[PDB]
Amino acid sequence: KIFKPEELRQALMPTLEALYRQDPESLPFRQPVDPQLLGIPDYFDIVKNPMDLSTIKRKLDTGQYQEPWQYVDDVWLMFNNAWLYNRKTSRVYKFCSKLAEVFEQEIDPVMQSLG
Repeated sequence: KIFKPEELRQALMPTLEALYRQDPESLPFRQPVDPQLLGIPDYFDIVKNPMDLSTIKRKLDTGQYQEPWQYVDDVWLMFNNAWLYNRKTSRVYKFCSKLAEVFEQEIDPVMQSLG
């Protein structure tokens, strides 16, 4: 099980695409949280390892995932950051849960075909 970077990218991209295509639910995740702009200075005290869809795309595009599970970990990291920081009935949390639902449905067959 060694992965050619461009094949790993071609296999995983559709799952990322499916997250981006969710409108409105992807919109808070399409770019990084900037706590200084938002005036939420407690954010990096709770979210130690920020992640968002733009960063995941960059990493997927520049060979930073050697194995499929590192991509999965980063998608879950984005979700878990939102779920820990935000109120359960908040738009961000509700939106996050939708992306998670989409990801769960998308990722499973893909991971089985990879290994």
